[PDB]
Amino acid sequence: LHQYPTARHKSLVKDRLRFARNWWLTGGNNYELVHEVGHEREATECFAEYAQDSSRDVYLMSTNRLSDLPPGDRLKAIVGLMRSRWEVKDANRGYDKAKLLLQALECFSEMKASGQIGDFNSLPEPDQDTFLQYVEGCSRFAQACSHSHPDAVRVLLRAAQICEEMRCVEKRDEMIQVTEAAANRMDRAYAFSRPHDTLPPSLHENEDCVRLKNTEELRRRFGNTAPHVLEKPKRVDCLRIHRNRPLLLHPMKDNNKLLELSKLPARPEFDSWT
Amino acid sequence: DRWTHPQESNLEQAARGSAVLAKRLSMTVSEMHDRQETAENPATLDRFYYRIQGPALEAGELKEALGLKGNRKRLPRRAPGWATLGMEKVSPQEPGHAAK
Amino acid sequence: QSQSSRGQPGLQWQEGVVDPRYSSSGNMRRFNPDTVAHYVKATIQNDRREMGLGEVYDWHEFAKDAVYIPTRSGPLWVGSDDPRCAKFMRRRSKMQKTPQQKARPKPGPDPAKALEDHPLREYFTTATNLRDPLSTANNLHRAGLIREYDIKYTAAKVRYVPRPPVVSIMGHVDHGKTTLLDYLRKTNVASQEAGGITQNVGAFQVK
Amino acid sequence: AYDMRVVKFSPKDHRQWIYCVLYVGSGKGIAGWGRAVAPSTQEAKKEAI
Amino acid sequence: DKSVFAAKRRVIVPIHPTPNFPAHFIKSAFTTDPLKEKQKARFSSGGEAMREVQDIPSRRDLASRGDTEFQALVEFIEGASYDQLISGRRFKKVYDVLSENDDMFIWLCHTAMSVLNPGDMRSRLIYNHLRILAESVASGEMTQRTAFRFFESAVRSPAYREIAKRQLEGGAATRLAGISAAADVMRRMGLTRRPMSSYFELYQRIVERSEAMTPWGFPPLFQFEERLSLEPRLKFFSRASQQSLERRRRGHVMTPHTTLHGRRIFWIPPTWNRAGRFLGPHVTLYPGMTP
RNA sequence: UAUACAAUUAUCAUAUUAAAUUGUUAAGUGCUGAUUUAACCAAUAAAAAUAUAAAUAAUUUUUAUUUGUUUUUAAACACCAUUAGGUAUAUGCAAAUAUAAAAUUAUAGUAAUUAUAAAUUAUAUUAUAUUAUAUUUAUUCAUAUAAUUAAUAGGAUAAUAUUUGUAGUUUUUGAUACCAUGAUAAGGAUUAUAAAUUGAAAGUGUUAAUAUCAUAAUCAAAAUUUAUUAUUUAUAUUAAAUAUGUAUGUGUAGAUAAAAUAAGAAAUUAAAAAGGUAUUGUUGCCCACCAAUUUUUAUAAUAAAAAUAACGUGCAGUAAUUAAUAUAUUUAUAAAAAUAUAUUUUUUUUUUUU
Ligand SMILES: [Mg+2]
Ligand SMILES: [Mg+2]
Repeated sequence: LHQYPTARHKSLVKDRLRFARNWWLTGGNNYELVHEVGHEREATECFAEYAQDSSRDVYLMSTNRLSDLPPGDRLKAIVGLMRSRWEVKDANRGYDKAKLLLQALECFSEMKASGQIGDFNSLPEPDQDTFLQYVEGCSRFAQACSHSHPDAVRVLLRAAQICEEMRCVEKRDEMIQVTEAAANRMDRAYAFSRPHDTLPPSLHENEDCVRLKNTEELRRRFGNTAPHVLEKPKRVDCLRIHRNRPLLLHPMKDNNKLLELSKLPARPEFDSWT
Repeated sequence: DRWTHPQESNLEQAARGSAVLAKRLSMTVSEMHDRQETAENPATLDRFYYRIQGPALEAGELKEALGLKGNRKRLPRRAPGWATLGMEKVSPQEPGHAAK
Repeated sequence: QSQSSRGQPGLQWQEGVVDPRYSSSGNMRRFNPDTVAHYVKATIQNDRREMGLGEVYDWHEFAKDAVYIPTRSGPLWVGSDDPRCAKFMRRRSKMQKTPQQKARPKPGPDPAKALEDHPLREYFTTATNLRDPLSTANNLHRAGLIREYDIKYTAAKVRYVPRPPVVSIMGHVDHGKTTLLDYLRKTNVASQEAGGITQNVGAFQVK
Repeated sequence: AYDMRVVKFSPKDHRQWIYCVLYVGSGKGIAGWGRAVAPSTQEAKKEAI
Repeated sequence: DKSVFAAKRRVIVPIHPTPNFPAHFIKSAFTTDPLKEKQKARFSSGGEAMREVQDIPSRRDLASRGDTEFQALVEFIEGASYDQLISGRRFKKVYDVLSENDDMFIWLCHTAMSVLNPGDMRSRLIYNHLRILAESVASGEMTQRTAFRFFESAVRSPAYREIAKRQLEGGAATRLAGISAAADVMRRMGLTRRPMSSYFELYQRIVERSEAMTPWGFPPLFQFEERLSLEPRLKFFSRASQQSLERRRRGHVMTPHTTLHGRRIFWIPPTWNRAGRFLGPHVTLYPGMTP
């Protein structure tokens, strides 16, 4: 028992005062006022710019290999790749990061000539800072991974070459120094360099041995004369209740009739008595 | 705001301003001085009372054709930033790109 | 217009048998002229007569294009040419012409390259190669027994020690495999086996 | 606020006017509210003011 | 109704975009544009208008205003010339201009008559009260009901009832002083251009009402302005209270068809599109003979 | 999921200080027989008349008990019958709207709020009074046929063109034998004498957007079955485009047409109130039953309640076609209907000692 207009919403049917059901507009005395005013400043000042515009229209094509892109766009592509690469947690040691930084540095070296950006002094302060940060990061990663990958010396040498062609003397000298250091420090970590040196259990590991010793000494002592070596049972299991208070099912005491009644067959007439 | 002041296109704004300029130029200096219609005051382009009798839907179509009512025109979307022209061509909202 | 009724859904099956209404032979959405009375056919003819429509020459053929509409009173059997079913026929014809008409989201970057970019990629470990010392040295570092600085030193210093052999008794069914293993073990366990066949892999040390 | 309401002058003469409620205020301590109905938004605003 | 919304149900047309009514902008902002006005201005400008137009005709407004009632009356009067008719709109305008000041006359008559014992109007205190309230009513700063309440509740004298027990037996005072004060206030205040009009209205609206049932008794609701009011002809002190205008007119069987066949004055002239067969209001199909 | 009714007036079962109860009268032919009613009708048909003065307001009504079924002469009178009759009035059995309340529905679990209000909508002149209406005339009413619609091209009396005689097949598709948007007509009932007209806007075949076999078109000599049309009546009768052979029957049934304008016509007439539960607005909401799916309480061969746009039977309610509301009885395809009693969210009509 509930009336409900299917064609129209009930609220829309009910709100008689808000809407008008009649659809005929009659003249009568229903005058309407059309008032239009304007000012001289509306002719020039305060004109909005529409969102859609043919000037800011771009056809975006895609390609996978980096060589297709110009160096200017290739630098942004490399940085976009490094954005997702730098989230990898490897204790800031690796080879892929050094390769990516080397690719960015090679992009700078190419754009020096093909991209006609100019020289290091020609490049303003912010891009100088970006270049210095990139080369320093490449050097740090190459040094970190040098002891494992013996090609980090080549990475550092290419970075030094790129600094040379970018004409940064202060960074080039440091790159020369670090390349000289690494070219002789790379072989130290290997085994043949240090034949003098050679190659501990945890607390849990030692306590496991202690427990095993106790179990064995109880086994040989009481395994035959009196089987009391069994540990205390945990057959009672906690079940979660209203406020997560663990309820424990205490086993029934022997001095009750419940277990005596339970052990008997349910139907004496039909169930076997043996 | 959008109810009291309906949005209108830049072409309509320019047309309104040019109509005001034309009315001001057509007016004479003596009558302008008498009426105190200096360039500061906004000029009233027109004002009239109309009366329309007929079916509601056809009256709506007629008014839309005559430009008497709007409320359904799809005006172009405005720029996300400062929509007013003449702003700096390159201006990032976040400065960023800082060193040290 | 909508084939589904406005009531709550009900169980399709009884204890073991299918409900006759939802059974294929007795489908509730199919007009069966054999099992329906005369008054439903009379209503169908009256509906096709009051509105300008062709009369039903054949009911068995008409049932193929008959359309069911759930109503509070019950099923409403209507023709595919009927104005009431015109909208549903429009949608069904469009579906039969081309099904793919719902926009599909653009897939992202390839998951393999996403894995290469994954933050936890360096924590992966692989099974050691028995004949490769570098693999077991790297896995020593991965398990945390040695230093990553000492990976190469351990790879050079790793010694190889022989291990007891592992031999798999394989063959056809009922070919004495379990009996041979029992005689090797000096035990008799084939007889107690359930069904007289081996059903689980068993590894046992023998001298 | 703004709203829409029906106005009935004659049994066969129905129109839809709009209802405007507003107020005018000045922190010097003077304020006053108003509400009106009129055929158009501008007329409703002026009558409410 | 034939619109897009109605036609979508009447007869579904797959061509939804269709201009039912051609675009024709009657307004002035839409028609013009800067490119049009740049060319238009050189040919049509203020200087060019001054050069090619002949001269056919606050303080300056008051200097040029003259007498508003006379300027309104002369239009209706001159409507009797050979090239124009006696327009009823002109008489309506003249009536409005003449009766624009009737509200103050109504209020002054109410204060003079309805108040049973206003006291001594000659006294400067009561005179100032009446003058201030009349000025407020004329300016519109105070409504008539509240002004009348102020007049009847204003402070006059301590022990007013006890003092009136000496003079008035029934509490009704002579109206000569009240009428004199109500004339004097309007004489002093520049209400109307003609000084005698105020006195004549005050006297006439009283002498005309004096011969009606309950001449000085007024219901509180209808005595002044209110949400529910009376007809202008049925108001208490109205200038059009007494009339015997024709209210019954005989009608023939063809009247609803020949409503416009007489000597009607058309606000909108009938056209062939609307009226299929109608010669006009000036024709006579059965003319007489004149010398 | 936790988180501030009211107490100055709330319509369904919360009655508690109140004077009641009982009178002993009326009416009594058979006569020559048509009473009542929209209609049918039944059997002697006339009748029951008496009041006030008087019972404290309270501190334990916590307390007895109590609210129109109450049994017989007539008049009234519900099931049922159909030719048409039967059938209810306090003596007992019976707490009960005159309200100390917490959004609808529902057993206090089922759905997601439920009700209600205002404005408007075609039924009711009143009797001097914005008009006397009332007379004359007329009525056998019929016509339709033989198919091709898609370019410009100049001449005598002019200073000169053979352009005398100007020569490029074939890719589109609707006003046609349906349908293929709009738009003019006919239809007199209240603005009148006066220097004046007695024909309306609410729409009539052809006309401007929906397509998808369409050659339907007069240039004569032609084929009543179809509503919407004034024909000549008894002395003289067929000559030019070919032009009506049928029906004499007491100015004659029913039914029906026209006129109060350069014509001739004259006292009883227009002029009140009074409604939406509908908003998709009567072609409307809504009602149970029928029919179809399904949920909840339940396991007892249970019962109850709830949701749902199209069916079937109806028309119960909505001033709604014999008014509606409440309780009791009764009938049953279903809304409901009829009675007994009590009410009007039923729209209303003037008697201050004749
Ligand atoms: Mg085996
Ligand atoms: Mg009914």
